[PDB]
Amino acid sequence: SQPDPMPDDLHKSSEFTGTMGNMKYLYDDHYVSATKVKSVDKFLAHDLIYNISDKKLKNYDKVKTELLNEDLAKKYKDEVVDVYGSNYYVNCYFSSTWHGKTCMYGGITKHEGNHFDNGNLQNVLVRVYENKRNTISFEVQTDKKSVTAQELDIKARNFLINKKNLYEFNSSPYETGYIKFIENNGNTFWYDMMPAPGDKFDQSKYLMMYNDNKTVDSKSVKIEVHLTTKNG
Amino acid sequence: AAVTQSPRNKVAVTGEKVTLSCQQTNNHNNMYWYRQDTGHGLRLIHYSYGAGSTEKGDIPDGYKASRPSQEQFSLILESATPSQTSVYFCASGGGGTLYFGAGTRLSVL
Repeated sequence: SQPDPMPDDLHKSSEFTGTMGNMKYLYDDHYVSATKVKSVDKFLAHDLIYNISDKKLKNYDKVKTELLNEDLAKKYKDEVVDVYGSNYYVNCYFSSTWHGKTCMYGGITKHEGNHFDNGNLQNVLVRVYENKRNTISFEVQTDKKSVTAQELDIKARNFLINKKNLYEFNSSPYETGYIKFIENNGNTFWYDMMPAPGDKFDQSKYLMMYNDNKTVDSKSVKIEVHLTTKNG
Repeated sequence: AAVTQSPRNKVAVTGEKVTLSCQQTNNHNNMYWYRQDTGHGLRLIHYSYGAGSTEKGDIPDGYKASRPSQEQFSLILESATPSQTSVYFCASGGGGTLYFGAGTRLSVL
């Protein structure tokens, strides 16, 4: 249960002098999705590779997902799962020519049992606080009883890139940003929505936070996005 | 045809969103967008190390960029301006070596 953070905990986008379009890239209608798949191959101990061919463009036919530790990957190696996460190409390596390949972290959920019976999707409410006043709420939707934090994180930020220009090419409207999950069991964790200071953004590393393949009971988990501004 | 620029001639209006595509056939990781001006040799506006990546070069103001795929890297003028009226070159890079395209002249009325 990581405790709500304070200013000297959080990233300031004004401390970022690189291209925020590189942050944006990862949450603007950008995600590897696949329904019912089994590992086909493997690179390091802690990874799993799938045949998930690029939906939109033609940028990849194989997807490597890196998990937190070996046994985590074995946990899923030979399981019929569901994939969904934010993918990256710079510094994505995996010697199995012709590349046609992408990488990501965690993002793996068991297939069978984990879907809501009929049509029906579950709606998860996201409260957004901007400088404290809760100025907008919304809902993201899924189809898995047990949905990765990743997955609802990505949808949340995608909606916000659009409805609040969470991300832009050059910068962001907000100085700080973080996204808190609070579970029924009383558990809570938050992720920094902003890139570390400096004139470079490592996409590989930022996403690595999804290593844990953390999952959350969609039906009851809550979501809080807290946004801060400075100059107004 | 190692680098292809399109359109090779464009005529835009002041304050109009303008996009100049670049295709490379070698699949190099890095791509660059410059603009040629007399006495200015060739200045770098934005470059990219991969699908997804995009980085400010020396004169990135007034322009955005976009790496949809390994082949396409494009430059974008959010709101074209007379000042942005120049001739534009993109390259694809292998290492210490560049491969340029035929070039693109733009007029912003």
